[PDB]
Amino acid sequence: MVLEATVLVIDNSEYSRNGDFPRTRFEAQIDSVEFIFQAKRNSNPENTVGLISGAGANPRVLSTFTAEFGKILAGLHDTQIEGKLHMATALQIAQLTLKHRQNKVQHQRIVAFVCSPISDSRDELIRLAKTLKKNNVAVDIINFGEIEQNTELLDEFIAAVNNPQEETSHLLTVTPGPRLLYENIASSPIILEEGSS
Amino acid sequence: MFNNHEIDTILSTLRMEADPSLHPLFEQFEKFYEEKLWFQLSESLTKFFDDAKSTPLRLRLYDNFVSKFYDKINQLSVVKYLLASLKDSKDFDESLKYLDDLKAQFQELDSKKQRNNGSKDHGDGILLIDSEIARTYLLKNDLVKARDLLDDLEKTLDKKDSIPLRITNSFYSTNSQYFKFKNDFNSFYYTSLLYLSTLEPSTSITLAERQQLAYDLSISALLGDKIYNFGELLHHPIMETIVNDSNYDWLFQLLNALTVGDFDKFDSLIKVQISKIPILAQHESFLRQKICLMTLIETVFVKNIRMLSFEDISKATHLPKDNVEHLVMRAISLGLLKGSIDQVNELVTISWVQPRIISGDQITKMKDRLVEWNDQVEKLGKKMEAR
Repeated sequence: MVLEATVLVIDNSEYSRNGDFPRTRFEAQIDSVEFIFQAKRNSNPENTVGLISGAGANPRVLSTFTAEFGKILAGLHDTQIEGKLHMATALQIAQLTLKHRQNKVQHQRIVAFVCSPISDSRDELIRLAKTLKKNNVAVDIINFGEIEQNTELLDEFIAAVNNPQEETSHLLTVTPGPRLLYENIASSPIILEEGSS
Repeated sequence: MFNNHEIDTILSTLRMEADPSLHPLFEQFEKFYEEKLWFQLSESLTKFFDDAKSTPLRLRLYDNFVSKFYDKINQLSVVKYLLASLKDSKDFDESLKYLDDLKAQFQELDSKKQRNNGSKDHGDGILLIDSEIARTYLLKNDLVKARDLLDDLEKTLDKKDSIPLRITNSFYSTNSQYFKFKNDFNSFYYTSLLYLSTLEPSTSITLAERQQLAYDLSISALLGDKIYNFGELLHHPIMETIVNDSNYDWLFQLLNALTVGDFDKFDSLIKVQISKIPILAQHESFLRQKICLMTLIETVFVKNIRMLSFEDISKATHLPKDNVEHLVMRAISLGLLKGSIDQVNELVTISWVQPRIISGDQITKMKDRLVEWNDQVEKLGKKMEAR
């Protein structure tokens, strides 16, 4: 629709290598970033997508906002393949990342793919949701594969940041059916209701 | 039981869409052998929390699982088990068959990256099998063929290493068994110190390996004359993790015999089941030579005078003037003291080398000494401003 800044937060933890996708799901997110990159770059004439890995590699940044997909796809193979996922310190990295974008009129949005549930307490997400809500930061949560063995631990994070779909607080639940990876987030209201595909 | 059937199926359901490694017949086989909660072999993350209860003799089925294990998890996960699991079973025959069929960078390396062998968690079989073979002939055959393949492993670690200490502790475990069968307790003492420092953080922190290590730390501390005598024993919690009896009490008698000097303490400090080793016969007088000498140094020290005489040493060591220059010069040549001994005037000059650990007595004393230096410089500094 309009200009926006998209930040993709992947999961490098130990449960990200599971078989939710054929071969290794750790290599599946390579196509997830490519699907969002081709969808957002073709929608607007100027758009950039960032990449932040906060699981097991410490809150580092593989690639920041850029218009080239060469270094983004290459950094996913040599990164840390196993670790512990922490969503409390990972979302704070993308908050300071949005100030480095191209245009200041772009909408602030954070897209995070959560594979396994975090072991940290949910009390930190309460104060974290109120921080992103005051700055009007869109939160996109994709929870898949962790619903079978555990309940969603980010529901309390969404309840505090809860806002109508026209602003922030976008929560998604992917059905564990025999469906392709790029088709799971395609039917979800992510790239839908935009200017062009 | 059904523990491996129910738990691994739920885990494999996430680890693979359609489980290749789930066989209704193989799941019933694990229940027939081991009916307890602790299973000798498992898959996914269950095998990490469950080790072999008694002995892993049923691992023959674990090797067949590797063929269908690739579609679930990469082969990095099965290298830490098998060859390295058979080491706890004290059987080198069944492990040797898989050592030659794999070796390094033949069957293990095609599309797979380098995890730096098997030290911790997942890994490949490149540098681990070379380390297992070094310990295979070390705990079975002589030490001639063990060091020949150990040098290639030592030069590889020095040339290429990683951030964690997981590789060092696995490397120190190889040298720990190498110097144990030898007659040199000085190199074995320093080897066990590096193995103990890396054992506590990770890599089998359980007390099973610490009981066999503490038995070697007691032998290396009493016989080894290299690093102090009892000084290093107080740094690491060695005696705190073991009992005080069954020939573990001799470590406590080391501090009392060196400080006091009673002859009846040394005779009862080690019995004939140990002291029969000729190494202690030469080191019997080398243990008390350092403590009795360093005790007299701090006693005679006032300001500028560390000088000692023969009568002061002859009372502590109970030896004539001939044995005074023999024992002290040996410790001086090792680099512990810069001083010397004058045989004519019966005077012994000693410099300051030993760092003199176990502090806390002089901290309050040296604090006022720094105030004296701070006052002299301040007074002389103000005089240079006016004049």
